[PDB]
Amino acid sequence: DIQMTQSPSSVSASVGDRVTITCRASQGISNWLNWYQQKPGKAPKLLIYAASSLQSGVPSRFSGSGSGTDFTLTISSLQPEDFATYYCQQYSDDPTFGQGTKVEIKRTVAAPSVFIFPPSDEQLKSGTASVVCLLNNFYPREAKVQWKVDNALQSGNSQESVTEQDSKDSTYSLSSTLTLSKADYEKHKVYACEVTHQGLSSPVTKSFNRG
Amino acid sequence: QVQLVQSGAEVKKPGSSVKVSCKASGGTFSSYAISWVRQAPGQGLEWMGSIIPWFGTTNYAQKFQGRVTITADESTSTAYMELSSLRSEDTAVYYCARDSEYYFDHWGQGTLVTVSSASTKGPSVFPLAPSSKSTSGGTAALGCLVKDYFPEPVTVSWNSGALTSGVHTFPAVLQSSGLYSLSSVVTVPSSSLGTQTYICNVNHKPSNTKVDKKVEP
Repeated sequence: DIQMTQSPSSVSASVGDRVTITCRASQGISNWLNWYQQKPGKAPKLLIYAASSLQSGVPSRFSGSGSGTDFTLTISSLQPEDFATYYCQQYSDDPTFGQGTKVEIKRTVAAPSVFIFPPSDEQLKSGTASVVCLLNNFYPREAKVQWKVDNALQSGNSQESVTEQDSKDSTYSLSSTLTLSKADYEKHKVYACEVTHQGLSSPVTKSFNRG
Repeated sequence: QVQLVQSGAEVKKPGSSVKVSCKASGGTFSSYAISWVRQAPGQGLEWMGSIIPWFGTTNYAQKFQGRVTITADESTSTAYMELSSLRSEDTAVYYCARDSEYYFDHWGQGTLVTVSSASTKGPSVFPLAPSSKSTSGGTAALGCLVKDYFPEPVTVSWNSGALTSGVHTFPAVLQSSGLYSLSSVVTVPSSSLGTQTYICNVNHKPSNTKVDKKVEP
């Protein structure tokens, strides 16, 4: 019945910054408003209950205020470990949650550390060859990977994913996998991962010669 | 310490029923209610209902009334959530939580239930060996490639959870075939590759895949 609306949808801020997230109720809910913190892939964790009560063991930089319809969660000194999605929740009626506010950390530029992994002998025996390129601990998240096989730009045979922001150093990592048949793999010599990122003045190539 | 331990991820065909369990630590059932909350992957949180293990009394959210049954077994301190007539949109991570009636203060680890008619497939696990092509200023990167599985999730630990620093376990990618793949990597000292053992512990509970792969230079 009672609908909860959170603002903003996301915030990006520097370490030490004050962050303010708001939660609005469709009707008066007194002080029965809870705040949860959720890391990607993990269970929500209670931070604040009854609008303004700090949960046991939660850092004092977290505070809540409000009564009635308008509520705020405040992080007074944003820390790298505060990267998360934050949810409000009313418990005046049957529990309903806000849609969340993603909080991300701004930090200095960091170039990726680039690594390459040829296919394992185990996989090659099965008839497939996956070549993995790893971009470690970079910032900002925007990074471009291009696969080149014997200097020929590849298309349609790779997939990639980026991590969530790191809770300690606020960086991202990226993994790209190039997949071809064992037969195709053995028709070519040089397998190259070419990386473009703000921290690099020119594209960085990481490569190996088959064998 | 308070802990709520849930049952493993499951695939279920449309129209079937799923029953997720939630094992609570001592003292919980005698002092707290247990709520169930679900979260569609990439979406928000939705309360399903609660049980008071004391009296066995339940409260269900309007939208799940008639489809959800929440039970509690006080002898084992285990709560259960059964959801019948499963449809594609019931694919979600299901959480149990300790419920004071005013907040949810401790939550189980979550259970991903995927509603699909497609076939379950366990992954192959291949090493990503450390070499001269995966070193950087005295550090070496290594990992495991977890290829061709359905549905989600795969979990990866290193050395039974004793190795966590420098670990990146990447979000799964969806292949054109409908199968998933993921990578898990770790950076370690290059100096000790000869003396340390690195093992990725890969779990895919929907397919009973439990693989411990030693990754050697």
